[PDB]
Amino acid sequence: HMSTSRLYTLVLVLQPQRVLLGMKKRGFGAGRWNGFGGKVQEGETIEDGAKRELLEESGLSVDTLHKVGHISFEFVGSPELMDVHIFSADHVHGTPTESEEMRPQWFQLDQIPFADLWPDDSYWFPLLLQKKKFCGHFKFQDQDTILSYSLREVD
Amino acid sequence: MSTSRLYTLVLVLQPQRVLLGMKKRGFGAGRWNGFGGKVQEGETIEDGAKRELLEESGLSVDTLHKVGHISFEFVGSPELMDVHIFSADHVHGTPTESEEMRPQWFQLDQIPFADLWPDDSYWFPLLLQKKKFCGHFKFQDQDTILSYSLREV
Ligand SMILES: Nc1nc(NC2CC2)cc(-c2cccc(Cl)c2Cl)n1
Ligand SMILES: Nc1nc(NC2CC2)cc(-c2cccc(Cl)c2Cl)n1
Repeated sequence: HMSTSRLYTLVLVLQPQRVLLGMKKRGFGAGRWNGFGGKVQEGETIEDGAKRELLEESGLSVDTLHKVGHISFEFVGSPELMDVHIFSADHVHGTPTESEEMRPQWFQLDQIPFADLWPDDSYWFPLLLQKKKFCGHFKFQDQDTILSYSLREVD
Repeated sequence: MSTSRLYTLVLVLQPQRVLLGMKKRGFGAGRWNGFGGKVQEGETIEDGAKRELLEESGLSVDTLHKVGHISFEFVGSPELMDVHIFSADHVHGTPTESEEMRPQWFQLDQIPFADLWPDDSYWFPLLLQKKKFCGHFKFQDQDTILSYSLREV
């Protein structure tokens, strides 16, 4: 009997010359920059989950999200398949605001600090920045080392 | 670091039947499947899919519809198999047995799932309902799935 896939959301506010990231202040991935998101709850849609996490973590509200990717992840030593649903936003309401969990900061699109993002980001950001959609899977040894991956555009 | 190896799979899916091939040798011998194989350097995925369909079944098509993307791994290897799945409806020629595949039509309510790869039981319903999908399956061995993700795109 099977180990369950667990669902997560990730939102990247991607405007014409900049992307909003947040420095994670505690918990899983603390000390790296990332988009906003977290676990999708039982009883909520993925997109409602994404909007909720963007609001709680950054203080931003959105009318529209655009779904851009689906990437699953696994780590050696864990039975859990992490199933991450990735969205973009452009127009937003509110001002980026520091939360308990995240400190938002804008980055120019040619000045993304990839050394301080999850390692996978370096592989799929190019598709994200080109407004493409994609599916993939990454197998990690640990927080720093990818063992293998699959990634391709969907169209 | 491994990158995944690319494969194609083509299901000739008509209103009340689907064409499968019994694999005669190699990896998956003795199971029914669609037609396909390794995508080669220097050909597109879709051209690879047409190529394998022709080589294995003698059928040629004009149009393939992209249906799904599924990655696969087996416990105890970093190798990832990356399968791009396509449908076809109209085909030219006569399904003929090759060295690799024995083609047969199945009515859609009579697909022999026990003799397909185990994952097919999970994604065939999406295929049948014309839904596009992405997924990943981790296999303990050729009969046993440990873990999977599968979602409409
Ligand atoms: N960019 C990126 N890459 C990731 N790579 C996976 C090896 C961890 C995971 C995540 C992510 C997304 C949503 C929620 C959570 Cl907790 C995380 Cl960690 N983000
Ligand atoms: N239906 C299905 N399911 C699969 N499940 C993976 C555990 C093996 C693999 C395949 C497949 C597709 C193209 C080429 C080859 Cl060699 C194979 Cl084996 N097909």
